[PDB]
Amino acid sequence: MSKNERDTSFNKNGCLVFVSRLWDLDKLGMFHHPVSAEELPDYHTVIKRPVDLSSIRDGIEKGTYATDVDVQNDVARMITNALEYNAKGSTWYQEAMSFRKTYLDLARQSG
Repeated sequence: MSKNERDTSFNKNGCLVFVSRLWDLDKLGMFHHPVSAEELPDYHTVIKRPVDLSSIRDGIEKGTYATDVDVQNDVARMITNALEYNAKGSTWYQEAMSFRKTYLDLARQSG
């Protein structure tokens, strides 16, 4: 269980803030899967870099990251992509954009 508050390699804080904020943004709740091409024919353009639960869970578990810097950058990119795809105008758009203001902060300021 766990490893350490900080070993200059694994930033558990980033994962907690990421999943925590992600759950809030995704009103549907428990949302963590790649978009279907059938509905997103331009997924390659909108989300050049898709995100999946198995891919993310496997990445952190394996240690794909390198440090607080790598984790921070990854999270930032994920947020940008999500916003680019969720960019509509409804309440979800504002909520996502508003949370994004603290999404990166929580995944960088704590570390």
